[PDB]
Amino acid sequence: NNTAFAAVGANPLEAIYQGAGAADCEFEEISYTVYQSYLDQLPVGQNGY
Amino acid sequence: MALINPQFPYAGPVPIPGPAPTETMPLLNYRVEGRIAGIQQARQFMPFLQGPHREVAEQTYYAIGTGIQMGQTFNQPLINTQEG
Repeated sequence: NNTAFAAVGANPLEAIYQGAGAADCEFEEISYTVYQSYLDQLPVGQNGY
Repeated sequence: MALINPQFPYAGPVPIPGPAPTETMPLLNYRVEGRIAGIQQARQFMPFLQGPHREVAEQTYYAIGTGIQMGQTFNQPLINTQEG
């Protein structure tokens, strides 16, 4: 809640929203999901993969 | 290589006043014994290093291992019953 809302005049570099009403802005939930992308069934030859 | 004038010749040099003969003779200057003074130190804290340097940097490596290799659950093909 400190780095995502910037007041009028402050540096909006890492911010998300910026405005006059940014002192009272709150997050509620920041649910996330991670997906791994890989290659399966590696071609085992002699002495392993 | 001058040519002798026969009408007005001249003779050799005549004596003239002289420059007080001992005052053209120098003394032989008399050196005393000398010494490079002090006890010299053996080494000096030099402002530059005395060894070679390298113009370019080369990337170095070290070997690593992988891990214990496991088995797998392959998706297995269908049977060649004359459709394939």
